[PDB]
Amino acid sequence: DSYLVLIRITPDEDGKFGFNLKGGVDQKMPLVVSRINPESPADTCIPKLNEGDQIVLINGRDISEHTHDQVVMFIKASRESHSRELALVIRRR
Amino acid sequence: SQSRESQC
Ligand SMILES: [Br-]
Repeated sequence: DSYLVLIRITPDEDGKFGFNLKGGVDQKMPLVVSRINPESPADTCIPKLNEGDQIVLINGRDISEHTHDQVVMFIKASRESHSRELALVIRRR
Repeated sequence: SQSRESQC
């Protein structure tokens, strides 16, 4: 079927992970990766993030009922962290 | 807008 992948990303020198997001509970569209910036941290980790990946958890947090702006803040918040690491549980088709 | 796209 579809399946879950856990992806761990450390941001680059500018604090960017290298992907774009669309969706959120206010957008009436699920949260989904709309871009992978080539050679970015999100493109070079193993396993890597893919365009079209559906975001399920952000650092363990179920984000199904959070807004677009909220989840962008949750992602930025992972840089101000223990390991600076962002952990994305995603769903892939 | 309900079609926002944000860079992370
Ligand atoms: Br991979």
